[PDB]
Amino acid sequence: GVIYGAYLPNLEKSVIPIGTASESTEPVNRYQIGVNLAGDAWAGYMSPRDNKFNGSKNFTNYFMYENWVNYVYSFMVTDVYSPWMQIKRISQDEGTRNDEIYALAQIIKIAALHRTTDMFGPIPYSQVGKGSFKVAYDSQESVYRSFLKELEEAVQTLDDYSNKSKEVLPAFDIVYNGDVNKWMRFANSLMLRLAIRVRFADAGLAKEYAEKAVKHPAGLINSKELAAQMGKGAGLQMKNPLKVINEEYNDTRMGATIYSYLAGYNDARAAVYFVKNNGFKAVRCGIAKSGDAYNGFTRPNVHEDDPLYWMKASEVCFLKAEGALAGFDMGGSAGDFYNAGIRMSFSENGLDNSSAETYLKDSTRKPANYTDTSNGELSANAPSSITIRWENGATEEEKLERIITQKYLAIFPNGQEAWTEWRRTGYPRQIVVAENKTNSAVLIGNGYDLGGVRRLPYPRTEYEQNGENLHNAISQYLGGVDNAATKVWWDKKSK
Amino acid sequence: GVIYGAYLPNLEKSVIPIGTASESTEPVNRYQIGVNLAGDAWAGYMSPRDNKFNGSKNFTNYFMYENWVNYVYSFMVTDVYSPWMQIKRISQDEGTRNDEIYALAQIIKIAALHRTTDMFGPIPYSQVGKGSFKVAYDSQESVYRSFLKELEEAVQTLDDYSNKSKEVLPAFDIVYNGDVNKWMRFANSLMLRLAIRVRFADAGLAKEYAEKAVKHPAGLINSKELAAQMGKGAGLQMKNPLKVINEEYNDTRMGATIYSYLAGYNDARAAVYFVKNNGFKAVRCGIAKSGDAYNGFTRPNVHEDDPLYWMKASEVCFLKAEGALAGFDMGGSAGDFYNAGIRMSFSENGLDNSSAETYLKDSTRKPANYTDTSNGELSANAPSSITIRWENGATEEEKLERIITQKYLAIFPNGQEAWTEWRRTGYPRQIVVAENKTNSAVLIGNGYDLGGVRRLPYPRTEYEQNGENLHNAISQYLGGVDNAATKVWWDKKSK
Repeated sequence: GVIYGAYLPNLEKSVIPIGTASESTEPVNRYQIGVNLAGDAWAGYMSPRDNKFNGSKNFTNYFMYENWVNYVYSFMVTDVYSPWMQIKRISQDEGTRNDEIYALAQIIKIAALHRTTDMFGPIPYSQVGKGSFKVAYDSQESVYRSFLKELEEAVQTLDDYSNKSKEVLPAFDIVYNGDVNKWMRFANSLMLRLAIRVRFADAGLAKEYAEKAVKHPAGLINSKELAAQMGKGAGLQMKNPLKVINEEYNDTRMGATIYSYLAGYNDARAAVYFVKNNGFKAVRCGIAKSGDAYNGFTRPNVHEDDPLYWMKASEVCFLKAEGALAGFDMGGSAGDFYNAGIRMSFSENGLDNSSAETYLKDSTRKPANYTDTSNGELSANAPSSITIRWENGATEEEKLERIITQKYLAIFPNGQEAWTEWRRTGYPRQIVVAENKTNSAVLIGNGYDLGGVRRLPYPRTEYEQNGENLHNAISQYLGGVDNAATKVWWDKKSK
Repeated sequence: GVIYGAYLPNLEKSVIPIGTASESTEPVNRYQIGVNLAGDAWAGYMSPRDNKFNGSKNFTNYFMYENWVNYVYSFMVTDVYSPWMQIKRISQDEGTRNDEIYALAQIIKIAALHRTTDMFGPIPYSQVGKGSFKVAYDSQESVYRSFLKELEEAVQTLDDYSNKSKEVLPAFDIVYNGDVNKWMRFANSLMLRLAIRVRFADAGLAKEYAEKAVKHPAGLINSKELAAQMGKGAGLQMKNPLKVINEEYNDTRMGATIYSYLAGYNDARAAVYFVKNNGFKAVRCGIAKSGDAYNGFTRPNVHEDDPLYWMKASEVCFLKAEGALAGFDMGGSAGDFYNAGIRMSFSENGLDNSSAETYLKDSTRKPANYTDTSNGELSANAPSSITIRWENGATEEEKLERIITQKYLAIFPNGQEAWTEWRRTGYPRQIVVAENKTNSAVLIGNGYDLGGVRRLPYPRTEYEQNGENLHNAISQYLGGVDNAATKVWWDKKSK
């Protein structure tokens, strides 16, 4: 189906902004603003070399700059829906239906849009594409319930189709070259992520779908060869946007928060994730303009053709570890999946198993204090004292802290997901910002269950062209307060 | 002989509108308005792809559009009586009579006109032919009593004639190529249908003629090869009107009501009646204009030369089942005929007996709930929970429900008969309309014994040229109220 060759790659490139060589740097800018200066900053992975953007008032110090919010909404909504609608029209609304192609597009749409609703809360969803320019907003709750149901339906369609053929649009699928089995595994894995996410809002919904995902006969992403990633596929070569931000823009450095954990635990992944050289030097997030102060500080270790991962195998293990802790039927104890998650992450990073075993038995090392050699006034104490080695007799919160802190280290550099899990659980504990220049009521907080960016505010463009519908969503679902301090539906632990 | 070649085929083509390739699309339009958008809709077999007809105010949402009623009355009355009167004039009212030809013409006339009176109630009948277009109406009761007596006399005439010759106008009869024996079987089978129809209005009349039909030595339609159909005959090839409505007009889709039963029962006839693809997607009747929403939804599975059936063999089994349930001497139990009807329908649809046996022994499957994936507001619960397998200890209503629901699936796509039987018994229980734009006091009702279209109102043409006679019929037989909420004589159970 050559007709789908234009839309499918574009839809996949919209999940996490990325493109080919001819297409690059433009989407790199979307990645820089929507991920590198957003979730990466707020989750403590990375900090700008120099906080100079917009007169030093930007996402990194909690100033929700209007131009950036308009931009992010645009590429997280319009760029996802446009190619999806065209695939839906051709595969479902013209001639003979092609359900397998629609099931594929649905899986990719949810891979993109779960990040969008996690970012903003309520979003246009069920009413999109029904002939109206002004579109009504769905509650985040209904969107998540729909995601879970759509993924299950998508997997069933592909499972029925697997009897007929093992491939769907192979010449145009960058992720798995059309492999139907790998798509079912990703869809099941994504369902598990989204089920765990809703635990605190609705434990019953979480149990239902977490158990469906782990019990489905098609399986889950359980090896690095099955990971959902954008690198080489369909004859194309994606270009890592973080490499461009690092080398060409010289705009990013190692974050103080992730340093505390990596350095404290003497973590062998530190040298894989960042260029160690003589030693690590990290930058604290939410600080004043510093000129050339952090030029010699640690940069991420990333190359031009390094794949960008929607989901790694190690993440599935930590999701099952938490599902086990939650009382769901995951087919194992929380401790066993936790240890397996650590082993998988080391394997994923090219580290040997002996190193992994020694690491997961470590019960003495704790997160390190942060020292800023350029500015001692920015030095901070370790945000946590949690150790690595699993303890069966630990409190439920301590068990959760370990699982999420280790998942956090495994899923690096996916700052969007790291930020979401920090919002949902409070982990890993962050080193709070040094300065707050917010225009959206954001609190410095305690780096755990209070404060930080809880969501992006809605874009001005929605106030200008869809104001009635936006007002209804804000009133119904955000308690009348459209700012970054307001919590989304699944965020039910924080204060 | 040649004299009858002009009138007999025209009379047979007027029973249910259909014609050869040269005279098609005009009769397709009669079939579309008189069956596809009337009985098929109200019985739940099919719904329009897009409800756009007459600014979305038409039969499907209970608006009895004047132009359509005039049209329907014209082809259900004038088109039947014209060729019949000429056959009568030549075969009875001129010198040497020909009783066998008139007998054949009578059977075909009743095949047509029982649908007309079921549609309108009282109609011109006994006073037709003598004086003008100003003809007095007969009560439906008198018309039915006459039908039953006329069929018996017709069969008696053909029986006497069978001793002299086995054929009548073989070169011009499209249905049975002049086979006198096959015509006698159809006459007896039609008598049975009309006998059971009058059960609730007059149980004595029903018993008399139901027993006459099943005891007559000529027999009934007891095999697929004896079915009364319009396809290949007398050297002509009829063209299925549903195929044209489906492919050329793109105007019809699977109904939500029939979906519930076919999908819920995992019915192997579903893929024979409709084009399955990945699965089924049905459309609810009585809804707003939807543009391209249902373009990809399920279409009927039908080809250019597929026969159109006046009566299938399996229906005879379901009529006997009910007759036995009513206490008549049918020569078997209700359960035995019920099961035979299911096996017969499976054979009629080219399915093996192993499928049929597993199906009729199914005591757990229930009709499915209806989900509209394009518009969640149109989703509905299953209208019934009746299961397939016969139960001797069930209530009399449950036994009737089973018989009628299975007859309904067996006689697809005969919407006229399906609608007539729903009005008479309330079965199968329907998914009610979503919107009611009625101009004729029709109630949404409960999909069972309350509401729905109870008849077509009389046409304006009759108010304009036969007003005095029409008024008398309305006053005497319809309680002074000519609308679609008023009931016809045989409709005695409903409220």
